[PDB]
Amino acid sequence: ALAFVQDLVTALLNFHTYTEQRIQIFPVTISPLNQKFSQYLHENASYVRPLEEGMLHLFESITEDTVTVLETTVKLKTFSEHLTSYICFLRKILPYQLKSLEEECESSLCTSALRARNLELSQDMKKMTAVFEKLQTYIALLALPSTEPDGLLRTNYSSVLTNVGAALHGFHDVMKDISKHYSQKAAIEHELPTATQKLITTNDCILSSVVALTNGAGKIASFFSNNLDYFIASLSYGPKAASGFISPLSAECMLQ
Amino acid sequence: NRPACLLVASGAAEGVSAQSFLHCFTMASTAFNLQVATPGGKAMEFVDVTESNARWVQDFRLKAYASPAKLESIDGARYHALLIPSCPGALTDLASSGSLARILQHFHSESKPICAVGHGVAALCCATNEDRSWVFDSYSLTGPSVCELVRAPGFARLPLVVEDFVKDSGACFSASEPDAVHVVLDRHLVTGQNASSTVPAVQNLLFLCG
Amino acid sequence: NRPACLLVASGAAEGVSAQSFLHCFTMASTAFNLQVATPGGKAMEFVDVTESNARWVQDFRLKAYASPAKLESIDGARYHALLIPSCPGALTDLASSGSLARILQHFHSESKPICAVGHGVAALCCATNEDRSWVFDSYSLTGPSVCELVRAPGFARLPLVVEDFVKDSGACFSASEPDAVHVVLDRHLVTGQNASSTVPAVQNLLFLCG
Amino acid sequence: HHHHKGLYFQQSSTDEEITFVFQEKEDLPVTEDNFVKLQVKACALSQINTKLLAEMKMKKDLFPVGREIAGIVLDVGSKVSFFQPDDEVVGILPLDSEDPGLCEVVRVHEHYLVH
Repeated sequence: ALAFVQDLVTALLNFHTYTEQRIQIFPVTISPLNQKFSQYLHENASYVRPLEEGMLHLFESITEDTVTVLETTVKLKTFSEHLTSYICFLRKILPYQLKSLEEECESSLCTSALRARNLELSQDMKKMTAVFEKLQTYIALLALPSTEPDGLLRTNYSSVLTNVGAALHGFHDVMKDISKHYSQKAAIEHELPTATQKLITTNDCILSSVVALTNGAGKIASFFSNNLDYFIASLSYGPKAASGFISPLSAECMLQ
Repeated sequence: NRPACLLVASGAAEGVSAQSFLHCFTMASTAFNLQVATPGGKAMEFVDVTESNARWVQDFRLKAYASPAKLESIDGARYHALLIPSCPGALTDLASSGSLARILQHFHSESKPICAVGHGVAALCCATNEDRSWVFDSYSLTGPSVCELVRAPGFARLPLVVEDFVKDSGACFSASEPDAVHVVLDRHLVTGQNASSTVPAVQNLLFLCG
Repeated sequence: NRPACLLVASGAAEGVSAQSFLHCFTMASTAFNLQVATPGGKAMEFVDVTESNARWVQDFRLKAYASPAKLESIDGARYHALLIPSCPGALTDLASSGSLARILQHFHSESKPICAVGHGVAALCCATNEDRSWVFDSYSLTGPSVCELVRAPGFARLPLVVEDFVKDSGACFSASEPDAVHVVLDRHLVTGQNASSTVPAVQNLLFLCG
Repeated sequence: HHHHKGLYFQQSSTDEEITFVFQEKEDLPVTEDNFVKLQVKACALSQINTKLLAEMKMKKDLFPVGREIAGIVLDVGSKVSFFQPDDEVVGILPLDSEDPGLCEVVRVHEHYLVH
């Protein structure tokens, strides 16, 4: 998982590619909006670097001589907020994308088909964000068993673990939907407007990087599917004995 | 003249939170003409009977206007408003009732006021078009998030339907902190997050129809 | 005796919307002791004057006080509620008034009903905690939006920040509708999206103190 | 000022040479996050298995005295779960206790106590 979490840097690379993509359409409120949008986009490296760093911390805590039924999740708690840090930015960029593409529609696009289809693409982008937020609200709630789970519904989140396996596996296809939709969107945008070398310069890296992310999401999906049963079995040692394992700040005393 | 309101509810096992129904029905009914409806007219089931409400639910059983009529014979144009109490059994019945899709889109086409609170909110998922494109895409509304669903028991695909429904809806960010009241009004639709959110929501609808 | 509510408004270059001020003021003030105030007591300038709001604008100028109260001399504790109408000028005066921050931490910690409408919602920028975390981090709300700002924009750093404030906290939420009535009531926090959204939001506050 | 008097074992010539008067504790707070402060009501005495301390090998010059305690819970650390202030508990101080049992207040790990 840590190795697959490293693949998110490719998303960061394409986000920077997306910044220069927007800069390219400046010669082609939007004039202040694009620079403001770009400045907000620069923040992503700061936002996403703790996510991978915290996942590394989770790997550090999962080391042996520790039971880690839910104990190592304390780093996951940091990781959850770190994932929140990613998605906050993604939510930060979500309305900003919608308007920007509309202004990109305001740019000369004589063909209606390109204009309508990129509106569909923005809607698809909205969909991938939505499944991504479902994951984040899930994982943040999954951090609550780590510390003070008042609800104590051990059985419920044993089942709950499956939902991201379904969500993530579908998310692989949803990312593929972005990829295929973007493939002709970038191709057509390359074809008709001028500055073809710049268009190829932005398009080749964004298209290949998104395909690499789809590969990364596929790895995450395959990974989660194989290890989903192991995690559900891992969380619950025995019937009514899962809650004793999840009892707050006793397990820390038990590690001591 | 004073306006009429359609109350759609689910008449399948553990079919209505009692406190929500009591508030929605009694305060609305003085300012609206309410008509309660369920698929097939099957007898109503109350969730969350209380010692404060035990006398009042026995009165409701005593009340003549306790029968649930069939929903698919309803003409929306007589009803100026639509009101949905928090009803846990909506998630099997009403979230799949094509007639509720027909009446919601009817309400949409004339932009007539809609009110859904808590569990009943999941019934608004049913309003599918021929394509996946929703009729209430641009609307902002609240709903039941993973929070209340996780805190309560949620096996046997009872909240799984709702989880999936949230994702399809866009610009509808379900509030966190389950126990806190939450009401959202965006262009003729008022939506309450939970059974606590029942009291202001229809009052907001009441303000809508004022 | 009738209870008290605080109405804070802009005196800045952007000013205040006349219709929002009208709607917030008139309905509340017959059911509330409403008191209008500005930072530095600076006299109001009415933006978005029309034929519809003009007669009340002259009624505002001709009524007995007509000079706003000092906002920095206000201790919120005698007031049951706090109300901010749509104020595009929120950034300089209201978003930087530490006294408004102190009244917000009072009201936040006392969990008393607070209602902010539209551009006035940006006025809550001043109310961070002792740490960078805002007092309404965990609360779910609406803000003016990027969608509202980009239309007739006048972009600068100042339009950027006002949407940015809701934008920074992911726990905080933003709902975007271009010109639509939008009201959010989440546990004593009421937020209206825009100038249209004013009438139910303050009614909700009215309901909160009802 | 306010002081709490605690007897301390001295480690010399491997056994049988314990002696010292009780030494002050000054301004002791309830620090740590699983250690609770007790108003000690009773302390039982036991022969110190000194040889076990020696092979156990902690390097103190003074060892805390008194381990069989009964008392009332004055206050708790933040991570304490089983215990509230004013509660009445009894327990064994650990052998490697930081604080002596011969003292009227004690900081002790919470899982050495029972109601």
